[PDB]
Amino acid sequence: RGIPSICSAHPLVIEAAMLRAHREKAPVLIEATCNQVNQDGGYTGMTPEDFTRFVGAIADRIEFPREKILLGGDHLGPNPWKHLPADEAMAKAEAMITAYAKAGFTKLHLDTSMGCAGEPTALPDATTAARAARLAAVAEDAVLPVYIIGTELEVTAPEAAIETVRVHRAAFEEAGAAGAFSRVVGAVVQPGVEFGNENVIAYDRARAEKLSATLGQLHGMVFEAHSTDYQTPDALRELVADGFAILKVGPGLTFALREALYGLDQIAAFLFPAARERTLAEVTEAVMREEPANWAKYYHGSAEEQRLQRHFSYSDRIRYYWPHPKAAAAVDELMSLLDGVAIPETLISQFLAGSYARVRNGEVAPQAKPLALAAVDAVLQDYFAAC
Repeated sequence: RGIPSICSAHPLVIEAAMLRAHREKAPVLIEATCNQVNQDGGYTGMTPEDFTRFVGAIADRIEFPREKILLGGDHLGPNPWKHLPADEAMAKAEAMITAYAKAGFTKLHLDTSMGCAGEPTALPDATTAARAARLAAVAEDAVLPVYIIGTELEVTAPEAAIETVRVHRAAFEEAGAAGAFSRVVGAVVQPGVEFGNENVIAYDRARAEKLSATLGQLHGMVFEAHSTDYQTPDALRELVADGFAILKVGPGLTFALREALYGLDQIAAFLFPAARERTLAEVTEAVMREEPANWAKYYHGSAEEQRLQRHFSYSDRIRYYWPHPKAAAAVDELMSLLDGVAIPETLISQFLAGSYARVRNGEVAPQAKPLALAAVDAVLQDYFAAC
């Protein structure tokens, strides 16, 4: 066994993640990031409490037990306030860690490695660790939790993996956090998986053996791996076997959701060309073009290269726009225009080819929301298969 980590904010991805877990029949790990959700609202307007009830609302809609929902916190620390001076940056890391803890979150990733201006971008290991430890000890005071430590063509040097845990260990005792340190169940390490706009680098089992073996010196500890997105089911299975046992996927999950919605967009534009002022893709493009902040740093080059990538790239920045009012309303126009409508298999074969076999076998209903979950679930299947 290992556990799949779902860091998506998207209601349908969560619903879909839950539905698969129910099959499986085991629990579902859902994660949020420092930036995404904190006392101040993050960029979503969601405090850790907001998130906790948001996810609960979904569970109910589909009779899924809260008992089985596991809530993570990803990259917790000074990051969302790193433009500020360190003592203040860490102050907010502190208020935030409590809000999580007091909100049920039971996986806590403590990433304190970034400089707070102005300090060198990557902090020296003792400082990194002494700050990780402070947050550990504020966590405990406010309260069950487990902890993950560490940060992310690169692969992690096996030496540094152990050193990180040496130095955190020391700093946790100096702290008198030692009791939390025993509940540190993993570290973030770069096992050698990247993905670009239009290409994936697969997990090389050879290149990460020296890293994988370090896991013998680390007792009661596995590796968390980030950016397993788009990896082949095979790669996914090897990662788990070799002890990268916590697999974070996010972008891959909303990437697939997008394809389904865009398929559904084209089915709707064909069946019902009249019923729509504008296309879901037309609106998505317009909104992205109007409010570039969330894609601007990611897609570069000619205007035509930027267009392709606004919709198609594996970085999947489009995922930050699913909440923009003009875009959430286009989705609902499209979802509701296909409500009750039994899509013909033949359109499904053209436009949502990945649900075709499943539609033939009776597994998936040929209706738009089931076809959207069906897309998500295809990614999700591979993660649980590796677990």
